[PDB]
Amino acid sequence: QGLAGLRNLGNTCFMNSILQCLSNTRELRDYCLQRLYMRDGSNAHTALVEEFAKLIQTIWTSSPNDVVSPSEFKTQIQRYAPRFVGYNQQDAQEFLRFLLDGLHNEVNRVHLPDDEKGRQMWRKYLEREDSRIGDLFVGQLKSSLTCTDCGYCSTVFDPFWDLSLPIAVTLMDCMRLFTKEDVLDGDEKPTCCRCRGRKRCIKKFSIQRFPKILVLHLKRFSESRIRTSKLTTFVNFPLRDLDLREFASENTNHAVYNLYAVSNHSGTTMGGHYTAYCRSPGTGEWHTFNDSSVTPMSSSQVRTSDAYLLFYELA
Amino acid sequence: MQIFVKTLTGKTITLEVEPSDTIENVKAKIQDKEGIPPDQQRLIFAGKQLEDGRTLSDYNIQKESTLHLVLRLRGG
Ligand SMILES: [Zn+2]
Repeated sequence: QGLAGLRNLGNTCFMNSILQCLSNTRELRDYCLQRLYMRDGSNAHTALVEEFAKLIQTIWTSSPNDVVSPSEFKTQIQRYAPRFVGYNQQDAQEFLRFLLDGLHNEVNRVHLPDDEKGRQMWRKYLEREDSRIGDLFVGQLKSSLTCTDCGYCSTVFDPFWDLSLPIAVTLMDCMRLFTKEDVLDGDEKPTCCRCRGRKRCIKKFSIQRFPKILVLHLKRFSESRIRTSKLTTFVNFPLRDLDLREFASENTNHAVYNLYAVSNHSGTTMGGHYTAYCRSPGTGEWHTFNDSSVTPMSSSQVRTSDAYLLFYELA
Repeated sequence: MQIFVKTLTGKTITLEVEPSDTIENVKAKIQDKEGIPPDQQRLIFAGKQLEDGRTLSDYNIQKESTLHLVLRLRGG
């Protein structure tokens, strides 16, 4: 059933919101429930993956309106990320990043055409970082830097486990802003390695490998002389058929995603509340998780201006 | 070597660095450029958040790699 709520241990709604999103990440949940993790590290430590998996196993063997305590779990993520030792308000995406890095580390199994360069860079990355967690989240960006003087296009390939998107509004607009030709001029002029001097260049991202689970993180922040504030712009994201083919490095590479979870924030950059909306893998039905409270909702209520992290699964 | 930062609006800026430069040194350069205090910056690369006290080479950050700058929406 999987509708247990999580106890708020003291400003830990950022943590509970992300844990529900992961609980309803189908392949990640299954990995824990079949305890494939015991089968599978960067150090001697396994307690973070153990408590994370026991938390998921407890949520999925629980009855509605059970409340589960993530206390043991918190003790372990703190050791990876001391930022979380206290009970202060925190950012869900920062939490997600340290949590997945920790899980990953504990079960870590460890002149050419551009195409070929990318494929070789990828292998180099997997030679160092290769886990079931990565399997799910990891993708590869291509970045093309072209000198406007000599026309050389320098290409590099960076792994990613999520994308942090500027807000342009539609989600696609934000992806186009992320992937646009960026003109690097004036104080940002790069050195062209062929010209061997500073030149106006154009830099452009495309997606060389798409991940099985695509986490999109909306940069709801604005820096000004007058104030740092949160952007509460409504960003309209689809429930189904998010089609990212126009962003792919390769023409055909099809990449269509359906939403299954959202972490919501309400407030300013300095404080606020988190909840999650998540689609159950089993039933397809959506529920609102606001700590210990879990209520059904319709997918028509899922898009709101409070969405901050979007969890999509590849179709 | 040069690396890039994709900033809050999606603007990209260019930093000159060495692999042995500390993440704090990088945030100091971002601040010079964008005026965001370093304590407010979070930099993400290959899914890791870069931490003060580490260097670029600990994260295998290569020439022309891009770091992704985000702030925080604190909540709880
Ligand atoms: Zn050139």
